[PDB]
Amino acid sequence: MLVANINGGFESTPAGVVTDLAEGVEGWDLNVGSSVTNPPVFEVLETSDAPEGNKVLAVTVNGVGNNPWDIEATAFPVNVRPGVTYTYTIWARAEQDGAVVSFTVGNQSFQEYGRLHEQQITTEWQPFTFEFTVSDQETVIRAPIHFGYAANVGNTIYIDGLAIASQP
Repeated sequence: MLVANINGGFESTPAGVVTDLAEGVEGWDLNVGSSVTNPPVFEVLETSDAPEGNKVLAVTVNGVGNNPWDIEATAFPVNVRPGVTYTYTIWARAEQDGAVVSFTVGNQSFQEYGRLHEQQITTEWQPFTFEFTVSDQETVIRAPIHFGYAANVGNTIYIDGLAIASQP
């Protein structure tokens, strides 16, 4: 069953620590700015507890910066349709409860459609979703997930489930 978001949950990604977030997970790309004063850990893990499939991105956040955008993991590429409405669902889970993460969507024009960031996360997988439709005419989009906050510090954040598809 194809879909808009590809490997948005590291499902088609083989476990193994990442060496280049930009060219690590095809469904998920990461990017750190000078704000990241501390080096975060980007690595994929395979667990049966995974929310979607059995692969996720286990990150070890432990040191925020002077900006609310130190570690950022976006998902892409995604495929949508002009006029049709798509769905957005994702699952977050950190080794320790009390972790915050941000999951938003937007195309290359920065045009964001859905928006759900600034939320606490338990030590398990939380199913968060919503509905939206191509605002303008972007056949491809990507949900930029934010990371690098004190509420997510001293805790490993595992992300998996970022998928974009409509319902029958």
